[PDB]
Amino acid sequence: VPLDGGRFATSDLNDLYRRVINRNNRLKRLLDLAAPDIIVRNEKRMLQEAVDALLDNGRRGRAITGSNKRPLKSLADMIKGKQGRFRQNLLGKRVDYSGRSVITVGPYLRLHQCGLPKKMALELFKPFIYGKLELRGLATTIKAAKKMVEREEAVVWDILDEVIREHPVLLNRAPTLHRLGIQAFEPVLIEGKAIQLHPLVCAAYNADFDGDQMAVHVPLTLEAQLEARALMMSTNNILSPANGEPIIVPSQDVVLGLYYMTRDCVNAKGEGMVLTGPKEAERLYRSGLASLHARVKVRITEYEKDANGELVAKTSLKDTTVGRAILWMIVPKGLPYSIVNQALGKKAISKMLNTCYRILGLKPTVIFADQIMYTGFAYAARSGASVGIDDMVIPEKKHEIISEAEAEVAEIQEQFQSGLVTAGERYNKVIDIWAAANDRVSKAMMDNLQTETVINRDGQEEKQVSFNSIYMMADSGARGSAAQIRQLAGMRGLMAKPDGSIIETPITANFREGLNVLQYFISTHGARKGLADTALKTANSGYLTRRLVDVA
Amino acid sequence: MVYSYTEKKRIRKDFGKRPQVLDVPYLLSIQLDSFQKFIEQDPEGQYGLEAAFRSVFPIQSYSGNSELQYVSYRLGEPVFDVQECQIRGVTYSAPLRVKLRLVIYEREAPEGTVKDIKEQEVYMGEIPLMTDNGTFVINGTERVIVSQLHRSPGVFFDSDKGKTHSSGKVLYNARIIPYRGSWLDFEFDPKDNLFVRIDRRRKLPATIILRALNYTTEQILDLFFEKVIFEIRDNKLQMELVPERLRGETASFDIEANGKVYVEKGRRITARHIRQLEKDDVKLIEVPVEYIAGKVVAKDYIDESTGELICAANMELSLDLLAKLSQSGHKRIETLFTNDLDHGPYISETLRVDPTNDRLSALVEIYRMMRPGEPPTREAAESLFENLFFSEDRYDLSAVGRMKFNRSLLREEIEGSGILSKDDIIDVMKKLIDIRNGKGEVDDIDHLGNRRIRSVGEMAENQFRVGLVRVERAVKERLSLGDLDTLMPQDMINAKPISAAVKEFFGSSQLSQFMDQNNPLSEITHKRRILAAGFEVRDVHPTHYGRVCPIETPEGPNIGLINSLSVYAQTNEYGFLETPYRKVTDGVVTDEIHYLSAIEEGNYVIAQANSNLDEEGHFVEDLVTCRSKGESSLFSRDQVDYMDVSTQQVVSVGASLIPFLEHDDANRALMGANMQRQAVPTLRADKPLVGTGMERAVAVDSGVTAVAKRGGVVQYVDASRIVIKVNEDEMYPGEAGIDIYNLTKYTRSNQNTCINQMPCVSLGEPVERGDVLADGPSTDLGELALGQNMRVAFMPWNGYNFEDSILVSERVVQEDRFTTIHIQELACVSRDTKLGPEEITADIPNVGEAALSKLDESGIVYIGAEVTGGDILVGKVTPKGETQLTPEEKLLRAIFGEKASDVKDSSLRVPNGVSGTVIDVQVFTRDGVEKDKRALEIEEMQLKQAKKDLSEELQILEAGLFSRIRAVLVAGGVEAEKLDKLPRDRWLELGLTDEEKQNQLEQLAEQYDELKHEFEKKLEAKRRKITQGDDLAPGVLKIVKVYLAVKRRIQPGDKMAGRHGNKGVISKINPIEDMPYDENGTPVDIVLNPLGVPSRMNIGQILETHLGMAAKGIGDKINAMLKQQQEVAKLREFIQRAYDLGADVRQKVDLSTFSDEEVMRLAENLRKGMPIATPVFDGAKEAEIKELLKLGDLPTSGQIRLYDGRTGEQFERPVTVGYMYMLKLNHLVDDKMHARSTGSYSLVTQQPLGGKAQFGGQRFGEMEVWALEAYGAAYTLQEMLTVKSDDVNGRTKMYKNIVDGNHQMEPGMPESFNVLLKEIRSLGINIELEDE
Amino acid sequence: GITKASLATESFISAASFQETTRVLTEAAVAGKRDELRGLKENVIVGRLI
Amino acid sequence: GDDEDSHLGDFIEDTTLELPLDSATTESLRAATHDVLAGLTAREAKVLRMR
Ligand SMILES: CO[C@H]1/C=C/O[C@@]2(C)Oc3c(C)c(O)c4c(O)c(c(/C=N/N5CCN(C)CC5)c(O)c4c3C2=O)NC(=O)/C(C)=C\C=C\[C@H](C)[C@H](O)[C@@H](C)[C@@H](O)[C@@H](C)[C@H](OC(C)=O)[C@@H]1C
Ligand SMILES: [Mg+2]
Repeated sequence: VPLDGGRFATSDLNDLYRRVINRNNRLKRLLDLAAPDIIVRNEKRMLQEAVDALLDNGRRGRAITGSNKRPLKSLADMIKGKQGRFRQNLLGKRVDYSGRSVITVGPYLRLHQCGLPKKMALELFKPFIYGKLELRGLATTIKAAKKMVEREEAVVWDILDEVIREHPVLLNRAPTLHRLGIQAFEPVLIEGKAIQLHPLVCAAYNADFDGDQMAVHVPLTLEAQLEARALMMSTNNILSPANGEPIIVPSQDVVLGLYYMTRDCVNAKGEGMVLTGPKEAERLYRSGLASLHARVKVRITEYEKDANGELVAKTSLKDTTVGRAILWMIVPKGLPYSIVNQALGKKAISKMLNTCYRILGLKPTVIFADQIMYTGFAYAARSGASVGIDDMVIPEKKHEIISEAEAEVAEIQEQFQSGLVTAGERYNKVIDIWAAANDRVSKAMMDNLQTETVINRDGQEEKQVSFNSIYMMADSGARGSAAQIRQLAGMRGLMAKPDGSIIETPITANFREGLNVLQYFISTHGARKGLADTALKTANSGYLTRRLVDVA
Repeated sequence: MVYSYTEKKRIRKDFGKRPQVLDVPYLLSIQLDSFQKFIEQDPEGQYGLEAAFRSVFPIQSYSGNSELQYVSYRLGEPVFDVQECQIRGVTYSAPLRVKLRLVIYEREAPEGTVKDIKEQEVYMGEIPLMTDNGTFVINGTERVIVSQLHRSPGVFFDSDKGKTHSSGKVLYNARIIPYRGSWLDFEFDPKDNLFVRIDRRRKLPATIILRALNYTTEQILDLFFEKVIFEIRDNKLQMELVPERLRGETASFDIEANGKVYVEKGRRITARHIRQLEKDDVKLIEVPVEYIAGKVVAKDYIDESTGELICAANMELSLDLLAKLSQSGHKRIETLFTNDLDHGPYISETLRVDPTNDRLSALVEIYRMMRPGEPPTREAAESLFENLFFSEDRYDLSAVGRMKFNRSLLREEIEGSGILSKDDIIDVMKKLIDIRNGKGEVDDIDHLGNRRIRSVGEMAENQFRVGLVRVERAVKERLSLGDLDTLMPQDMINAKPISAAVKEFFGSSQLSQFMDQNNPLSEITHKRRILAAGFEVRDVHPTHYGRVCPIETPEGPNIGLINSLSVYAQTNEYGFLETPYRKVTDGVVTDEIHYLSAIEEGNYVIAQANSNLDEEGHFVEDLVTCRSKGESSLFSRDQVDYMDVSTQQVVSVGASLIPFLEHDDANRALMGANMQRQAVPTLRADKPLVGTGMERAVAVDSGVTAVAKRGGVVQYVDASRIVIKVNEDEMYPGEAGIDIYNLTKYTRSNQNTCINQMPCVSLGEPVERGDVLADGPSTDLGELALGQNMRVAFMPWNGYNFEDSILVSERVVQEDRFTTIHIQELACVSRDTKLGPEEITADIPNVGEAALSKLDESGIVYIGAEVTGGDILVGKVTPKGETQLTPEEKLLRAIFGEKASDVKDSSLRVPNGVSGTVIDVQVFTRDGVEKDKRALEIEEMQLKQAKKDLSEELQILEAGLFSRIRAVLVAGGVEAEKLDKLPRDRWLELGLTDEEKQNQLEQLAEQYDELKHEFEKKLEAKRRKITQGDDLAPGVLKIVKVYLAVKRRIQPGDKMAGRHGNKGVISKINPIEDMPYDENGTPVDIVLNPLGVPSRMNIGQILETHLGMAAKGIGDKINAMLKQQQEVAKLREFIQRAYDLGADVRQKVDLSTFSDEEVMRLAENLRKGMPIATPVFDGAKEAEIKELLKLGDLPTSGQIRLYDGRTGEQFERPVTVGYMYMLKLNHLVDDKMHARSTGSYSLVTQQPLGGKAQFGGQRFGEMEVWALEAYGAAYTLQEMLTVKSDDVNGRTKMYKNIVDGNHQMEPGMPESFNVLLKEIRSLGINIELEDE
Repeated sequence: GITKASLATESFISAASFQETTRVLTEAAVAGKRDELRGLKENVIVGRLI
Repeated sequence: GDDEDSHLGDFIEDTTLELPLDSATTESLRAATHDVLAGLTAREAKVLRMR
C-alpha cells in the first residue's frame, strides 16, 4: 500500500518471497541449459537457503532485508513474538466504544453510579443516539441525526438522558489485578472533562486521585447490559473474593468523620441530660445547644431479629453520647445498638458493615454504606479537623534520652579501646543501645501525645485520650500509624548504608525539627531503596499472577 | 554589590545564618564549556577538532609515498542564524573549511617531492552550533544533549565473590578498558589458574599472551616468582636461606647451620626463631635431598656431556631427577619460591595448562581464538596481535586512560603512550596476583573516581573522528593510483561521508533529545543532567556528596540511572567531578577555594557545612561533625584539613528550590523536585512568596530572561524592544553606542506553551550591568516564579478533597491567575498524487458562505480571526476522478441538480473541541511554483516589516553616535547653540586642535560609515532570504502552517502540586459563597485535605504554609499604612523592624537607600506580600517564624477560626490557614481525555486506529480479559474481542442493529485469528476446522 | 511446580499462546492433534463464548 | 518508537474499507428512495427506476 509523499511500503515477506522465486526459476532454467553439477548444486543450496529464510529466519544465516541492516521478519516471526502470539497476549487488540480521562471525586454519587463527562458520553453512544433520534421522529434520517449531534442541537441532550438512564458503563484502571479492577456503574451526565468516581470504590481499584486516569467501555449487546448489571455492577460486588471482608470499607475522611462523631470528652455542653430519641438529639446539636460528644442517656429503639425470621423490638435508656445518638438514625432495623455505642474506629466501622451484610442481606447494606459515606464526609467537615505545626508534640525528655543513650555508646567505646570487648561485639552493642533508645523515645512521645488532654468536670482534673489532631488521624484508623508518627515527633530510626549494614549513629532529629546535611544524606538510601524495591517488586508480583492464571 | 537597581525594587527577607563564602556559578557551565573546548583553535593535541585531526593525520597512500597532511581549519559564517534556522527547519550549522597540503614523494626516494599542491580550504560538512543558551537546533527544534556518565578508561580490579560456584573462595579479576580498541580481561578460577580472554571471547590460559609477546617459559617463572637457591657444595645439597622465608611455615627437618640448631623438626617458625636467624646472619644451612621433591625447577637444565635435556623449566623435581642432574656436574639448582599463603604458586600451575609453546604457537592459538574456524597464518597472527593493543590506530587509552592506568599501578608518569606495552601487561598481572596474595585491595565500580563525565564536546569529537577514519580509507585508495598533478585535495575528500557521521549523532541518538521547555527550571535542570544493571549502580554512593544530587532522580523504571548535577559541581580538568571546598590551615578556616576530585577528596578530613566558628574563624566547639574516609564521625578541633563551602552544595538546582527541605521526607522531596519541572507558565507571572534565594539565580542563568549587557540609563522602553544608553566608563571609544535588546514575543515552545518577555523597567531609570531588563515567562522582577501562591485551608470539605483532590474557589478562575496560554502549530500540505496536484484554492465543494467567510480570497484564514472546533483554517482540495456512484446517489443528484466535482476536500480544519485565535500564518512554496495571492502578500509584509526593524536599528544607532560627536566637539572648541543649528549630516567636516579628540572624531567617522554600509548589506541579505523559495520534501508542492493561541484556564481534572510533593486533581470549582471565611470575611482560595500530610511525611508544606501566612501579614500591614498614606518615616521604621527579626541573621539592610524615591517604590512592591528567603538547610526555624507572626498581628498557632459560607456557623477546632506556593503541572484534563465511537481501522489487521486525531479506542488487555473471566460475563468478553474490534463483518452488522433498536451480535470470527490460520497455512501445515 | 504444571494442556492453541510458538506447532502437527477447544485460553483466541 | 512491538505497518490505516457510520446510511437511503418511489404513480416509479 502507498504512503504519503508517494513512497511505498511493503512487508518483508515480499523481499523474502521474491528471492525464493528467482532462485527457483533460475534452477528451472539451469536444468534446461544442462549446467555442470557444481553449479546446479550451488543453486539448489541457494534455493534451500532462501526457503529456510522465508519460513523462519535466524536458524541459519539470518538473511538481511534489502538496503536495511535489520534482518527481515519471516513467517515464523509473524506468529511468534513475546510472548507466543501477539493477538491475545498483552496486547491484545484495541476496542471501539471506549474512552478515558483524568478522574476526580464526586462525593455526591450513590455507590451504584458515576460521573461521566458530557462530551465523552456523546461520542460514546453516537449509534444509540442516532437510532433513538429517528425512532421518536426528531430526525428525518440517520444523516440528519448526525448533523444534529454534530451541530450539538439543544434537543439532543434529553435524548441522551434516555439512552443513558438504565445503561451501565464499564470503568477500568491501569493495573488490573483482581476482578474488581473493572466495575459497572450507571452513568450520570456531568459538565466538565473529568470522570467522577464514588469514594467507596476507590479502595478496590487502588486508585488514588493524584492524577490516575481511568478507561470507559460501553456494553453494547443486551446480554452485556445484563451481565454488567447482574455481575460486574458495583453493588453486586461489595466483598473481596480473596476474603469475605467488605472491600467497600470507608477509607479515610469518612472514618475520620465517624470517629469524631462517636467519641466523648469529659465535660461538654448538654452533659447529663436525657432525650426522647435521636430526632431531638440532632435538634439539640444542630441548634447549638449540645456538643457533638457529651455523655447522655437517651431512649433508643433497637431491633433484634432473633425470633424466627422475625424482627423483635426492644427499647431502653442507653448511656451514650450525642454523636452516637445522632448516628443511630442510619443503622437499619435488626442491628443492636451495641455496634454504634463504641468509639467507631476504622477497624470497628468495617465489622459494622460486615455484620449488616450477614444479617439483613445485600440491599439494606448498600443503602447503609451510602449513608455512612455521606455522613462521614459531612460531619468530618463540620469538625474542622486540621493539622498544624504545633500539633506535633515532642517529648520534653527527648534531649535527655539522647544524652543517656549517648553515654552508653561512649561506655562501650571505652571498653573497646581497652580491649575488654571485640570490635564486632562493640558494633552490635552500640547498635542495640541506640535501638532501645528509639523505643524509649517512641513510647515516651506516645504517652504524652495520646493522653495529654487534661480537662475539668465539676472537680479539679481528669485526663482522657487526646483530641489533638494528628492523634485522631492515627487513632481512628483514617491515616497514619505509630511508625510514621514516630518519625514526625520522636527521633526517626537508624538508617542503613547501601551494603545492607546499619549505621551506628542514628538520625537523632525528626521532621518537626530540622535535619542537618549528613542526616538527610543518610536518609536518601532508605528512600532510594524503598522506591526501587517497590517499583521492581510491583512488576514481579504481576509475573506471579501470570504463572498462576496459566496453571489454573 | 551592596544591592542593585532591581534589588531596590524588591528585596527578599532572608532568614538563615551561615554566610555564603561562594556564590552560585553559571548553572549552564558544563554544556557551554564542553562545546567551547570542542570547537576552538588550540595549537596542540588538547581535545578539540585540532586533536581529532592530529590523530589520523598525516594520511599517506599505500607504499606510494603520496602523503596528504593537514594545515588548519576555520568555521564559515552560518548559512542561517538561530531564529531563521528554526522557521525553515534546517539545522543551525557552520561550514568547516580545512586547508590541506598534498605532497608526493619521488618514487625510489631519498624523500623529496615532485610537486605539492596546496588546496585552499576544502569544505567538509556543516557541523551544528550551540546556542548562547546551550541548545542545538537539529531540524527546526531546540534540542539538548545530556551529559553521560560511564566507566573511566583504565584498569579495574574486581572480586566476583559469592555467586560463583557457591564454594566461596572468592575470585580476583582485572579488566583493562581502553578508550578505543579491544578489551583485555584477566581472571582466576577455582583452581587458582590465571586465565585471559580478549573482549568477552573464549577463556584462555593467561600465559598464552606472554608467549605472543616473545617471552619463553624461563622468563615467565623468573618474572612472577622468586628464586630459592640450592647449592651442591662438597656433597649432598646445601641451600641459600633468606631468614624471612621461614615465616608462615613449619620446619620440615632440622634447621641448623653454623654448628647451632636454630629450629627443630615440628616446631613452627615464629617471630622469635626468625629474629635469631636474621640477627645471627645465617646464609647457608644443610637440607635433605628429599625436600626438592615438590620444588619446581626454575630454568632449563641440560647434561653438559650428552647435550640432552635433563629437565625442562617449570618441572617438579624428584629424588631420581636430582641424581640424573648431579653426576653431570651441576652445583646449583634454581627452584620456585612457593607459599600457599604469602606468595602464591599460581603462574606455575598456569603454565601446566598452557597448550602452546613458542611465540608462533601462541600467535596461532590466539588468532584462532578471535577468528576461529579459519586456518591460521604466521603473518596473519602477527598482524592481528600487533593491531589489537600495540597499534596506534586500532587502540588508544588517550590521556585519562593512561593516567588512571599508571595511577592505579602506582607509577610516576601521569601521561604516556596511548597503546599497551609488554611492561604494561606484565605489571597488570603482577597487581592481580598481589591482591590474591592479600596485599592490596580491589576497586569498586560505583566510586566516582572510576566514573568519568562526557558531554556534547567530547561526544561530537568521537563522531567526527569516526567520519575521518571512513574517509581515510578512501583517500589512500585514490592516492594509490593517482596521476601526478591533475587531482588535488578536493577530488579525494568528499563531504557526505564525514558530514553523515556527525549528522547521524545529533539527529537521532539516545543522548540527543528535545529540550524539555515548559518551564525555565525544566530547561536548566535538563541541561544539567547525567546518564549511566542491578541495584548497585542505581543506589546512592558515599562519593556522590557534592557531585551528584541524592534526591533528584526520576522515580520509575530507571531510578538512580539519571540523577542530576549538583549546584557547585564542576568537571575536573581530566574529566572527573570535583567540588568546592575551604582550606583549613592550622586552626583558621581560610576562604581560599580548592577543587578536589573524587579520588583527591578521599584522604583529607573535611568539616561540615553546618558548623560553628567565629571571629578569626576558629572552630567554636572542641569537636565538630566531619567526614573523613567514606564515613562520618566526630573529629577533634584541630585535625580537619578542609571544610564544606556551602550548606546547599549537596543538592541540585531542583532540590535547592524547595523551602524547608530539611523538614520533608526524601520520597516526597524527590517527587517534588520531579514535579516542579512540569509547572506550566502562567498568564500573570507572580512570584514565590516563600523561597530559597536560588530563584533569582535560576531565572538569570537560564536565558529565558534578558540581562543587561552594559549599565546605563534607559533611553527607550517599548513592549517590543529596549534601548539602553551606555555609561561612558563602560563604553568603548569607537562607534559610541547604545545597547538595543530585541525582546522575544508570543511564540510556540516545544511543549506548546507560551514564551513571552515583558519589560520590567520604566522610562529613564538607572540600570546597572547585570540587572534584569525584562522578565521571561514565569519570572517576576528577576526571580523565578513557577506558579502563584494562594490562600489555602486544611480541612476535609464534604469529601471533595478526598484523596489528594483539590477543591478550588471560583475566585481563582475569575482572577484568571491560573489561566494558561497554549500555542499549537497546525500544518496543511498540498502534495502531488498520480491523479493530480492538490490545490490550496478557496473553492471547496459543499460548504456554505458562513464556512468560507473566515477565509480570504486565497483560502487561508485571516490573521487574528478567532476560531473554534470545525472551522476551516486552510482550504485544500485533492483530485479524485471518476467517483463511480450508485443508482440511488445518482437519482439524488438528479433531483437536486448538483454537479459532483472531480476534486475531493482535504482542507485543514480545527481539531474537535479546541478553540483559539489565529496568531500567524506561514506559506512555504516549492521553488518554481507560482506563489499565490496571500503568499505574495505575506512576502511583501515580511519585506516591509524587515525594513522597519533594520531602519529602527540605523535610526537609534545613528542618533546614539551623533550624540557622542556633539559631546566630543564641545571639548576643545565648545559652541553650544551654534552646533545644533546646521544640518547634522554636515558635522563630519569640523576638525579639532591637535589632541586625541581629533583622532576620536576619526574613530567615530570610520564606524559611522561602516554602520551605513553594514545596514545596507544586512537589508539585502534579509530580502533574499524572504523571496528565496524554501526547499521542501519530495512530492510536496506547498505547505501552510497555521499558529493558534488557545487560552485555557482551569477545570476539574488538572494536576496541581506544591513544592513538597503533594499532588492533586481539582475536583469541584466552588462558588465564593460556599468558601470557608474568617471573622474578617475574606474567603479562602483552596481547601486541602489534611489526611495527606501525616501519611506522606512532608512537614515543610505545613511550614511553607505558616511562614507564608506570616509573610502575607507583613504585606497586608504595609497595604494598610500605604492606604493610610502615613509618611516615609513610619513605613521606613516598620520595614527595618521586619528585616532584623530579633537576632543573628545575615540579611543586613537600609538607611543607605534613598529615603524618598527608592523607599516608597519598595513598599509598593511589598504590599502584595513580603518575600522571604528560607535557605535550603540554613532555613528559618519555628521561633523565627512565630516572631514574624507576632509582627504580623497573626496568632502563633497558625490556626484561626473559619466559618462555612453555607450555614455561616463556626467550625469546631481551629484550622491551619496560610499561603502555599502552588504549581499547575501540564497534565491538563483536556488533553488526556479521549473518547471514540467508530473510528478508522488498521489495514494489515482490522483494528481501531486513530488517523484523524480522533483517538483509537482504549486498549483492552490480557489482565482485563481475566477480569471478565472472573466475573461470569461471557458476552461482554466476546463482544469485547470480536464485534467491538477484530471482526470486520461483525462490526457493521452490529452498528446497523444499534440504530435499528435491536441489541444483538452476529459475532463471526475475529480477523486476527483468521490471519493466523493463513499464516500457519502459508507454511507446510494443513489446519482445518472440523465437524459442525 | 506451577510453571511446570502449566506446560501440559491438551489444547495446543492455548499452548501456542504462552509457550514458545514454534515448538508447540510442530510437535502437534506431526501427531495430527485435534484441538477441541473446551478451555478458556483457546476459546478466547478463536473468539467465541467462554 | 518506544522500541515497542509497534511497527510502521501497524499504523497504516485501511482506506479501501467503508466506515459503518456510512454503510448504515446507504441501507437507509435505499429504504428512503424506495419509500418515495411508492408515492408516485406506477409509471413514474417505473420510468424513474428505469432511467
Ligand atoms: C531522545 O530521547 C528520548 C528517548 C531516548 O531513549 C531512551 C532509551 O534513552 C533515554 C535517555 C538517554 C534519557 O536521558 C531518558 C530520560 O532522561 C528520561 C526518560 C523518561 N521520559 N519520560 C517519558 C515521558 N513521560 C510522560 C515522563 C517520563 C527516558 O525515557 C529516557 C531515555 C530513553 O528511554 N526522563 C528524564 O530525564 C526526566 C525524569 C525528565 C525528562 C525531560 C523531558 C520529559 C524529556 O527531555 C523530553 C522532552 C524528551 O527529551 C524526551 C521525549 C526524549 O525524546 C525526544 C525525542 O526528545 C526521550 C528521552
Ligand atoms: Mg499516580
